[PDB]
Amino acid sequence: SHSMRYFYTAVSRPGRGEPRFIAVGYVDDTQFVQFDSDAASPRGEPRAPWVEQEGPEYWDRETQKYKRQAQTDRVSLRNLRGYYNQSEAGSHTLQRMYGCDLGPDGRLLRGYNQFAYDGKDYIALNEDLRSWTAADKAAQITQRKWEAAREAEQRRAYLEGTCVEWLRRYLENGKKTLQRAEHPKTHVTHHPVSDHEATLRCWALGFYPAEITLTWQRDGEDQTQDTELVETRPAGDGTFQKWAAVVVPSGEEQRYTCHVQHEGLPEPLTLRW
Amino acid sequence: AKTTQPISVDSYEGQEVNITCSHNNIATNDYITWYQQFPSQGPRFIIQGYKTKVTNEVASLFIPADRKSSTLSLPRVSLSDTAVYYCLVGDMDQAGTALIFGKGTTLSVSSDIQNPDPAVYQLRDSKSSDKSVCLFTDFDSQTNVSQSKDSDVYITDKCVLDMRSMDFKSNSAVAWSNKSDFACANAFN
Amino acid sequence: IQRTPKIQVYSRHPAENGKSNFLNCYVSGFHPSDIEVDLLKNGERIEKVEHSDLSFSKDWSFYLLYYTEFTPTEKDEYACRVNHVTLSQPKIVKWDRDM
Amino acid sequence: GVTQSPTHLIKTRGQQVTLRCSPKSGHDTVSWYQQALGQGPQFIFQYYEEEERQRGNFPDRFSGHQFPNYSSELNVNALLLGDSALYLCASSLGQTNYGYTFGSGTRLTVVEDLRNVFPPEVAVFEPSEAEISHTQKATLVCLATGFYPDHVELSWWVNGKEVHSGVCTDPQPLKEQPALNDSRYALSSRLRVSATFWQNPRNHFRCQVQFYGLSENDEWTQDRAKPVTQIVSAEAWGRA
Amino acid sequence: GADGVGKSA
Ligand SMILES: [Mg+2]
Ligand SMILES: [Mg+2]
Repeated sequence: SHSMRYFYTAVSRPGRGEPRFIAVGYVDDTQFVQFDSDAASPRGEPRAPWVEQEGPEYWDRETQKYKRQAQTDRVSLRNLRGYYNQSEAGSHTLQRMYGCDLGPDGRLLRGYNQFAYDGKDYIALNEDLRSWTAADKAAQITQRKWEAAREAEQRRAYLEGTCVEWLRRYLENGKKTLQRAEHPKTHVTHHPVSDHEATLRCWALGFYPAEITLTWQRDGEDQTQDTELVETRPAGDGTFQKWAAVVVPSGEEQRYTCHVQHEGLPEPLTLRW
Repeated sequence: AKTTQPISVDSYEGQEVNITCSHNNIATNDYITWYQQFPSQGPRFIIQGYKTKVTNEVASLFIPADRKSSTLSLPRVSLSDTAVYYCLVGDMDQAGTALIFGKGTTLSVSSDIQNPDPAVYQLRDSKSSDKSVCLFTDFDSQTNVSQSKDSDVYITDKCVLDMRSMDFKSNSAVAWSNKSDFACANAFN
Repeated sequence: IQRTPKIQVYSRHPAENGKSNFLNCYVSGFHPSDIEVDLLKNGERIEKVEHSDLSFSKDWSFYLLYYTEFTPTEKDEYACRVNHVTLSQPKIVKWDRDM
Repeated sequence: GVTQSPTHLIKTRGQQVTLRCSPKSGHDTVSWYQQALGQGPQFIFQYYEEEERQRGNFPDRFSGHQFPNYSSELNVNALLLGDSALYLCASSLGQTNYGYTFGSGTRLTVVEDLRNVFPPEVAVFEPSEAEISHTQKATLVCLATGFYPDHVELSWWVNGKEVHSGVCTDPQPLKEQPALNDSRYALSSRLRVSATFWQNPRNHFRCQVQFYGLSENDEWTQDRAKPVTQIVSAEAWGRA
Repeated sequence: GADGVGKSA
């Protein structure tokens, strides 16, 4: 299930001037656009080759929306400070996430449009794309405001229509990267840590997309409670990395097997030391 | 994505009318909508679409796969469909560009007169016995009424009326003048 | 609410002494967004370090990737120094080529 | 719907105007357009939340206003003859193009002098007996002549009630002197009825012309009658 | 392609 997702961050700054507005847009785990209100002359900027060849009208219209969104978020931050009776002397953060998931019929599987204030849920469009869930009494002020303005109908029109159509266009123009999974390249390393013990570390490198599962088994049964996992992390080139480690008694290494599940793999992998 | 469309389309009552519109520069965040403007009125919404054929009670809208054109289809036109038709490509993004109009297409609708009987009649004023008017009436709809060449003779364009209870339609034009030897038998020749 | 950054320091490719690579410092799970991240070579700050565009996860916590070109050697020591409102002192995570 | 006022207005070169528009109920965005004769509407500006949010290709003497209740003003000073146009208002919700709804417009004519304005003369001409004998139908013809500017609405009234069946009015007026930029106009209309209906002397036929002209506050100095907004009519009874 | 701009909070 492919997705397109936008991430807006608006941060007020007392005395330094206008709030800073940063936007990033992704298709699946691939970023394709960035906007930063603090840039020299702020403009939507390509981050993936399948939008770099879009013409000047595309980038002009994207830039105009980001500029207007920054101005509206500044008003929102001011209103929120009033809702919570907070100080001008403090900096505050307004975050927005929205986008569409592509369904098997090529239309919307689900749409979302969610907000957070200072790191906590503030208000969210419900999956019906018609009604809102407010997190506290302050967000109920916004909800009544957005209900009166029929904000949800405006957002629903984008999420069900324009969002899906952009996503389908991107998936076609970036077909050779966005619709081609990159299988993880795997190997196991061995490091004695104590002197009847050794760390077996199972590595997964260079895979796309980021979703992956790494599991250690001792005698066919999962060693979940003794497995250290790191969070999946970016390699910096568009691919991701992850590893899982267990401390095993020296001489028992050949019992342990690492198991790899990923979209780029026709069948799950089994590795041993 | 500005639109371009024919200057005019001519038609007869009861036929299907198609008005095609070109918009090669349409974008993914653009939709297609058509308005009609009757005399003495503002433009009025007809139909809208994105990529799928649309049909409502007033028209159909055809959009080919590349969306670089669109065709408004009026099923069985009547005289009351005479209007200017505007094809618009509109920004779907909220707070984007407001609707920008192109030139538009003037649609005229003629009636196929049954038993035409073209004749010129002289009418006399209700108040005056000095002023008089000539009426060219009951001619077929392909008749061209030439404008006046004499600077003191006035000739109006043709106009169709509908005597509804009698199931009868007729074209007519009017000529008048203030000069001495103005006669009606030669007014429209 | 405030969240402390998690820090991972690693190479883009398995480290081999003498061959060019990319040194990565991945900072995640933090809030608010203001953060300072320096890459260190033998205790001294590396110049011209780039970073990805500010994004955030599903719990709204932010993540950033700092990175620079480098050629690892046997005894060159690399680290990542992060300071955040949640950190009384900068946290310094040394690079371990086995992690 | 969208409410625009006034429907018609005359001003002289150099004057200023305020046109007004109230959006359709449920709409809070207002867009103004200028439509000159034979052209499509040209975008002036759009107002939302009491602020001008975008503007077309129009000079600063075109200015706008939007009240808290979403109603709007189009203000134009230093009027020129080229400003003569149909000024259209369109309303929508929150600056979306979906549901865009136009008013009927304000017809504004800028004239060189107040004495350019002339009311219409209206005459009705009774049906030809040759038409009646041949077709057993009877066509009445109405002429509205000598008026300026083209601010007229013509209607037919039979026994005190407006009729539309059997009526047809020129879609465009004639310029009485086509070489003059401010030529006065003529307009013709026809009403066709059965001969028996026209031959009933109790039937009353009226051609009625509404003319939108000068206001009470326009100062008239000429010897001829002030060409105020007025209703001019000509009539005839049936003839046995 | 980004969404348009609606009401402030
Ligand atoms: Mg003159
Ligand atoms: Mg008084």
